[PDB]
Amino acid sequence: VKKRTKRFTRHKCELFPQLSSSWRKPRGEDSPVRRRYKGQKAMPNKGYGSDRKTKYITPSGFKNFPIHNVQDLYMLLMQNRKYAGVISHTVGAKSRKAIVRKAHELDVRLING
Amino acid sequence: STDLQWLLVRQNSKFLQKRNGIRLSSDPFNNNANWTKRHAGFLNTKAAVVKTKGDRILVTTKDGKAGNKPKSMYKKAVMASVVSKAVAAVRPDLASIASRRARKMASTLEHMKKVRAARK
Amino acid sequence: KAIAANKAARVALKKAAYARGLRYSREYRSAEKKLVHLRRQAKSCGNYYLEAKPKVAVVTRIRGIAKVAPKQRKILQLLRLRQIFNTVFVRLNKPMENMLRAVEPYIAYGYPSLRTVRMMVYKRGHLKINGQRVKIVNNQMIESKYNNENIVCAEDIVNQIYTGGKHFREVTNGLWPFKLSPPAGGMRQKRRHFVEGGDYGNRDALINRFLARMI
Amino acid sequence: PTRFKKTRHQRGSTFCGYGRVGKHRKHPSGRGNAGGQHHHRINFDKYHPGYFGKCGMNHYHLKKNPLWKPTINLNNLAKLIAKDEALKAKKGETLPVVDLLANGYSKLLGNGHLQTPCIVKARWVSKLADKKIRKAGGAVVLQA
Amino acid sequence: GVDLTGVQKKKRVVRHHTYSTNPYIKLLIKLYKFLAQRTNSAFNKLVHQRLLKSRSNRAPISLSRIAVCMKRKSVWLEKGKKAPIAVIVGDVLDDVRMARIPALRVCALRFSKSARERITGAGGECLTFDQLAMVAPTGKNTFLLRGRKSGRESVKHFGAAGVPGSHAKPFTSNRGKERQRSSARRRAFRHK
Amino acid sequence: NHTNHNQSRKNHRNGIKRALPMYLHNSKRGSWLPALINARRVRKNNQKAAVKARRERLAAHKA
Amino acid sequence: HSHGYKCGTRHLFAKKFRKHGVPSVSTILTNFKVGDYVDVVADSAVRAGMPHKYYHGRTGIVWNVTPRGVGVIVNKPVRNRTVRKRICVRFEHVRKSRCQEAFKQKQKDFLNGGIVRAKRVEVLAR
Amino acid sequence: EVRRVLKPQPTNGFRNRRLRLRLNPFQKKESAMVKG
RNA sequence: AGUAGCUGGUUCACAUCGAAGUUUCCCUCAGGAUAGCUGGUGCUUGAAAAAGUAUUGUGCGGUAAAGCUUUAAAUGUGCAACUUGCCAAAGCAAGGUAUUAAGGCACCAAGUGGGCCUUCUUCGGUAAGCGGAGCAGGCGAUGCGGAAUGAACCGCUUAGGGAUAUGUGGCGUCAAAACUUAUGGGCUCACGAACAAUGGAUGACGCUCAAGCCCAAUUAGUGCCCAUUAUUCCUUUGGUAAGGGCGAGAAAGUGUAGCCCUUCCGAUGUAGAUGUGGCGUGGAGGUAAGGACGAAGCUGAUGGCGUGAGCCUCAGAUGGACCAGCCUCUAGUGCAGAUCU
RNA sequence: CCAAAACCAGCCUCUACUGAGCAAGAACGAGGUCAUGGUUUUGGCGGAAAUGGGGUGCCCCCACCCGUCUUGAAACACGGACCAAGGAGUCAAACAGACGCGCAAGGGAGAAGAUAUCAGUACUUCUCUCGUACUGAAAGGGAGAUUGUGGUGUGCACACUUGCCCAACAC
Ligand SMILES: [Mg+2]
Ligand SMILES: [Mg+2]
Ligand SMILES: [Mg+2]
Ligand SMILES: [Mg+2]
Ligand SMILES: [Mg+2]
Ligand SMILES: [Mg+2]
Ligand SMILES: [Mg+2]
Ligand SMILES: [Mg+2]
Ligand SMILES: [Mg+2]
Ligand SMILES: [Mg+2]
Ligand SMILES: [Mg+2]
Ligand SMILES: [Mg+2]
Ligand SMILES: [Mg+2]
Ligand SMILES: [Mg+2]
Ligand SMILES: [Mg+2]
Ligand SMILES: [Mg+2]
Ligand SMILES: [Mg+2]
Ligand SMILES: [Mg+2]
Ligand SMILES: [Mg+2]
Ligand SMILES: [Mg+2]
Ligand SMILES: [Mg+2]
Ligand SMILES: [Mg+2]
Ligand SMILES: [Mg+2]
Repeated sequence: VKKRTKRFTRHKCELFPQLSSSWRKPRGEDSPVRRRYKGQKAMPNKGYGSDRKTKYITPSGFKNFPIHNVQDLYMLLMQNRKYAGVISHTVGAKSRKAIVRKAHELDVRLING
Repeated sequence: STDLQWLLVRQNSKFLQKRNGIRLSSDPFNNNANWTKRHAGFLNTKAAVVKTKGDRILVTTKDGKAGNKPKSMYKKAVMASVVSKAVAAVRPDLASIASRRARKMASTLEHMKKVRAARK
Repeated sequence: KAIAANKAARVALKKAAYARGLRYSREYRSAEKKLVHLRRQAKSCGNYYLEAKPKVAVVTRIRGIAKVAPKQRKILQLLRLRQIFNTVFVRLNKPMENMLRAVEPYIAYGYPSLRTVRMMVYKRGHLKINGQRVKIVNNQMIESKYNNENIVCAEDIVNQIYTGGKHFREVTNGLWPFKLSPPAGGMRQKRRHFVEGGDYGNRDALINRFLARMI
Repeated sequence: PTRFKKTRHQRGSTFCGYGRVGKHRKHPSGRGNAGGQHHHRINFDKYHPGYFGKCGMNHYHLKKNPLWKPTINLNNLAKLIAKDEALKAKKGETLPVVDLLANGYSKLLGNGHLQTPCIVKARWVSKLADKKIRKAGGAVVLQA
Repeated sequence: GVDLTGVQKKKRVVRHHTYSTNPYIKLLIKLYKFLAQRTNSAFNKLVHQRLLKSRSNRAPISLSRIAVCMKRKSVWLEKGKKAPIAVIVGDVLDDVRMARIPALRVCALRFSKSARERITGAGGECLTFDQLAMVAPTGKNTFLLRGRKSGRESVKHFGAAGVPGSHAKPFTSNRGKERQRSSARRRAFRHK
Repeated sequence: NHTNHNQSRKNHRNGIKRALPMYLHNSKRGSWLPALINARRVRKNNQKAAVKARRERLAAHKA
Repeated sequence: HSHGYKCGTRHLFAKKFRKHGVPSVSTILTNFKVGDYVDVVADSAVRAGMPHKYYHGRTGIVWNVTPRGVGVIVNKPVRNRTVRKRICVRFEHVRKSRCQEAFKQKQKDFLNGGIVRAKRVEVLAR
Repeated sequence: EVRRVLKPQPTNGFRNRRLRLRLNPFQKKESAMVKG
């Protein structure tokens, strides 16, 4: 159960198409956001850190671990209830056939099988 | 010594798999792929592993006696606390995990026979 | 061996805490019956009784930490009144009565009742331990803090911070200053003196009411 | 390494540590040591007190080779004597001999407590070195 | 909502981990971190913290200065008491000014090739912190020492020279450049 | 402009450091000299008897 | 705009009313061993060796006695530090302290409320 | 050689009954006194 | 590519701390240097030389008041807790056998060196939202809650949240609360509710046995509402904080996906300083791996992860051939703003 | 998965004196609560359901355009139409402190050479350079104590029940 589910967006990203939504800390004395007036956007801080034993845990309940080939699956053989292999985006559909019928045989989870 | 070696390979090695900030070992001889000195058996003077070998559980072992002769430094032995009885024969502390891997190696072997047979 | 010697001690300590607080209960019931006889003697004698002066005030910081002057700001630190509704027991030396007089607009205080002392020490009581602020929970906790054959019970503490103690400093200093909640039902005016119809300053025995809503 | 500069840390913090006010200019004072006698006067006088002035006789065309008189103390003659050769050196017996020009030293200052005798062989000697060296039963022999 | 005035000023700056890249310091900190925690000994707590210091703050010691400080220590020892081990958390350097030294038993991170040979020429052992832990797991008659750092030429520069009390050394490539007439100079001495 | 505002605040940040203890920089030097010179004659004699005392303690300790 | 050595001493170095005149014999026969506490209360009748002004009324230990003068170490708050000053002073300007006279008395000696039976008792009303 | 040298729930204490009875063992002997 | 003490700009995140507008000096006054303030690094050891506070003892003072230029406050302020001279001489001298709180020291270095307001005290000025000082506090650099509104007033100062309770301020509507409470007192008929000209301001309405004023109150001669505050709970982060421990895990560990657990205290912040097994870019030494079963790139109600910079996955009914990871090296490395090109 | 109830714990709320009053103390009883902990129970939902995210709208509420110099910016102060690419603490050198590494009373090379195989790596002579000694304008001179800390004061650790004191400061 996350502290904040919203992104901490950059101030006024919505007005300027070029600005990425990605966070930049506001600066300028007069910044409404760094002066942290109440009606303004929030800034990220240590206090929004997620609970630390639920951290990094995907709703499946697994921590994702990158996988590239069939050998990686054995890195997850003994901790298959803790880690879930997420096959890399660029492995071929060829190789993924091999990772997948083997990630099945081993009882290891895969996020994108 | 291993205290020194581990402090050498610890920040990087072929086996460390620091992916997504998670750190698992690609090490053949580690039992739970946790990048830890207790487990980094490729590094340890003594080591034990309980990998499968075609339906059979396999329990590769590495007493230190071989020393540094990689061709014969590791000694396999095919074969449920009995496998742990073998692994503790070389590494006593590894045994509690070596048992639990040795089980999970069995449920995997049972699980895949169910899966390999179902793939028909 | 030690495992059971921990029992011989934990059993011996409540045997002591029983023995202690049996004395303190008697030392209260007796001390006050004796203090009733005299004021009652005197009324028969057509005669007044000058009650012994308070030897302990339960000072309570009552204004917040903003805009406070360097002299008041130091006296509050030496009282260990560093937050708002912090509380400490300070005994009423002339030198203290002159510290309290220097920061009264920042504090409410008076002369705690034995009950007020119990509630703070039992409910809000926290020992300093290895610099840790440690909630009182065991008499074991107290004897370890206070390596003092005198101070073992939580009843030892309440007597010290009420009777005025010979260890009133040894005791009250080993307590973290009390972190009271704001008085339920509110204050009156943290700006006026109590006799002005406000809040700050000495309010004598009445502090027990004010401080009761807080504890 | 560019990675490590705090140039790289303060990428994003607009004034790179130079301040919003009091802006990072160019030469807010002069180039180099300008105003050493003016607006940086408090600075040289505090730190480089002797910096301004003239102090002594000139030596036109100084030649340092003629002036070359490097020194080794009695207390340091073990640096030259072989530890093996130096092993037994009674004052009344045979002594290691130590040419100092060979070893690059010219004068022989008579510092600490020499106690192992040696026949030091050097261009110059201190008043106290030849004395100490004799009292140890050794002997400087003058060379050039 | 708290007075904090004067709290931050009381914060201390201490090293809690070595900056040394050297693997052996880290096996050596691995030991005495352990040994300092698992023993009640104050010696392990000193060897452990000094071991965490800068090589600046781990100044080297002359073997000359060990032989002095050691015999000066050991000379009083009641007969049949063997002399303390001479531990230093730093290098031990040979001293030409003391040709003959006592059979010392020095223990240090590092020894000069000269110190190590003179140390063994006297028959003394030149042991490391490894077997220091194995012989004196506690600082039992160890004699922990430090090398000097006041005579270090960096500190000769501390302060100003121009300030009257001071005898700081001015920074100068040119020794004759900031030379000055006796008249113009700062007063040498000055009471604090 | 010459306001002394924020100065005692800025001064009490690192406190008014209290003055050095009398046992430290207790140099004489500019002390009335004739006393100062006789003091050297005594202190130098304290040194010869301090050293002479330690020479005694060692010879005493060879027993 | 004009701070010479005795700026603003119109009252400070004034003799008290009907207490004018140079220091007496009780002054002159006071003696100062070093490390004695003293009060640098400047006396105007004596002008040689007069303390600056800051040092008026300050206490400090003697660190030095010359034939007519008493060196005194007197702390001065300069800024964030108390610099420890060494004023030189003619002995008239130094009144020996009693600042420790209580404490010396101590190691010299180291060597509630009840019924009030009072009967007079006027009413307090206006 | 090295092993040898090695060194070898209630909040409110005033109103909670068991907590107070623990801090102040005599309290129940005192509460019995309270009846009447 | 003249120079510019001037103007403008100076690109990732997070965490840790965090100012100054004053001193001396300068052809100095829009700038330096200097010291202070601040950071970092330590060092040193742990009621060391602790204290913006009293008490007690001992000095200092000449302002208000007084007085007719003199007595004298309060607030203050200091302080304390054998050998070798002198003497006439061996005796003197000198050196020797209350509360609270970790103390001191060093190094390097920044920003700053336009301040402003207010409190009280003043000085100058006819007066000022005026010039000048002293004191302290503030704003600057800081919100939040309140005064309708307000840089500095009031309260309170600030990690992400919940309960509780408050502070200043309120409780007729706006507006949470007296569904217009009192089983309180007076006063009031026309206005009334801290710091001459666009029509229009107790904030608005409206209120008048008040919804005004003074006073007191709290269910009544038998209270309630609202804070970034307090307390408590959960979580985070920091601690160069305190301990314990060493079905899957149990690493001797600064720092990671932190070796694990426990407890405690802290958390704002401009300039600035620092940290970061912090992010990210082009390249290199390595390692490991991927790709025509589709690399990079690009698109994206593709979700997922991370406080965040960001990463990852999904999908392209995109592309067409290169390339991510990890440790080390490197830099022409991160952009809404320069009347930028 | 949504619910609801229970239990336990926690937590919270809701006599005495006095001359009818208080400055006054508990008790019994009951309630509340999981955005408190542990104990399930019971039902509801189950090509879909369910929780989460995302999107769009609304509702109530909060909310002054940013950057900027400035005591003070929402300012009737400056810059600001959009987007893409680019764009600004760099390189050298001389010092310094700090930190890492190497050796250490020495350290280091440079130019160059010689070799083996590739502007690299390996190798080395001779020197030079910084340092171990300072001072004086200069001629010049040039530092141990009474087999060893020059003394003394304060001083880790260890030792022994005070010693030695490392460093370090001071004298
Ligand atoms: Mg109120
Ligand atoms: Mg006020
Ligand atoms: Mg900043
Ligand atoms: Mg800077
Ligand atoms: Mg500048
Ligand atoms: Mg300026
Ligand atoms: Mg010249
Ligand atoms: Mg030296
Ligand atoms: Mg100015
Ligand atoms: Mg006067
Ligand atoms: Mg600018
Ligand atoms: Mg802060
Ligand atoms: Mg300007
Ligand atoms: Mg007058
Ligand atoms: Mg008057
Ligand atoms: Mg408001
Ligand atoms: Mg309403
Ligand atoms: Mg912060
Ligand atoms: Mg490039
Ligand atoms: Mg879109
Ligand atoms: Mg660029
Ligand atoms: Mg302006
Ligand atoms: Mg030198």
